[PDB]
Amino acid sequence: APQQINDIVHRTITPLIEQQKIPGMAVAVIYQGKPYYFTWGYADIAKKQPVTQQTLFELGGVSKTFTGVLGGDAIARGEIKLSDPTTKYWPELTAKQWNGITLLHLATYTAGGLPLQVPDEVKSSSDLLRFYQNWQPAWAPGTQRLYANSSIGLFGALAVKPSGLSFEQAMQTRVFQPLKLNHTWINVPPAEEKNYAWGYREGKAVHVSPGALDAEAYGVKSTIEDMARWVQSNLKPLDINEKTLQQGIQLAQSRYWQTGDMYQGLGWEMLDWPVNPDSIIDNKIALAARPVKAITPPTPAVRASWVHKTGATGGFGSYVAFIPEKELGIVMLANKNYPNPARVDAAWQILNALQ
Ligand SMILES: OC[C@H]1O[C@@](CO)(O[C@H]2O[C@H](CO)[C@@H](O)[C@H](O)[C@H]2O)[C@@H](O)[C@@H]1O
Repeated sequence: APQQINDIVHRTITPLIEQQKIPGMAVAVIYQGKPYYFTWGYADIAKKQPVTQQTLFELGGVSKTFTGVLGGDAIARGEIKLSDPTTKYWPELTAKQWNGITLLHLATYTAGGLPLQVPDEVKSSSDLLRFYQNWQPAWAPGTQRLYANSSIGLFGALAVKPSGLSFEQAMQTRVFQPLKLNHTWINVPPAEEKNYAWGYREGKAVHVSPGALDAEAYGVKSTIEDMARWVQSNLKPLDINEKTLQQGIQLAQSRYWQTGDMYQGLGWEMLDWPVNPDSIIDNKIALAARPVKAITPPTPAVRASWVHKTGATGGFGSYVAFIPEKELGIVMLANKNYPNPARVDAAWQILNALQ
């Protein structure tokens, strides 16, 4: 890598790994549209397996960017509309509180207080219907944002219904395959287990547990190379040959709601660039309800934006950020769920230096 990139990356990440006691980490920097890779430490401490460019990390909530783009692709295909009532795709969802809740609200966490987590006890399709029928919103739709897997997770499940495909098959056929993300998975095949890093929580090796709507909300595993390809695809949607996928990426980066200096897209979140780390900045808060202002109509993807998404699972911490106008981006994958502010600070330090 150019010495400038090598130096800012190593000088930023080495201390981060030391301070946060991260077992293993992979970073990709996209500079002038070309990727540069860096790896440190261990994917499996006990078996002494190093992190490599082929190591699979759990993406956690960064998975929601794939769900948002798959949804965008379904809108582009004419299969669904964000303005459509949730009940159009799930007629059995007859409880009155669902009147007025559209797919847009599900995708952007504005349905009225859907919870962060789908309960453990909810597994089957009948259990899930019961959970949503019983849910009581705290707020009217489109008034407050509360980040939630049960919200964007339901959006993903409904968005693929008209296609006839399972969520995993739709994601594979419509997103992963066209973009050549051939080492990105919702379910890690046995052939790829040799590359699946262990996550570490309180020093114990752990992998994400199955749960309802996991694939749609937090279940993607990927390598640093495929994630760099994902950032390039989101930096330059026009180089993508598949027409509806190109549009879908664009729709996911549209600004639908504003809270403070932040704008909510489909999966992706955005701030106007330039921005300071203090404004970009947090997982220390378990539930953060914020009023939202609708952007009527949504602003098409703004190139001068800091576009990003954090992700965590019990044993992993991920972060992706890119600035379209500068053809610049970064992916940070780690097998420890360490504080979001430290991720944002490192990413900002690196991208600001490469401006
Ligand atoms: O398996 C749970 C799964 O949900 C996430 C969010 O996608 O974590 C939430 O639930 C955990 C278990 O209840 C909490 O410890 C965590 O703080 C909460 O965000 C993922 O992190 C996790 O893989």
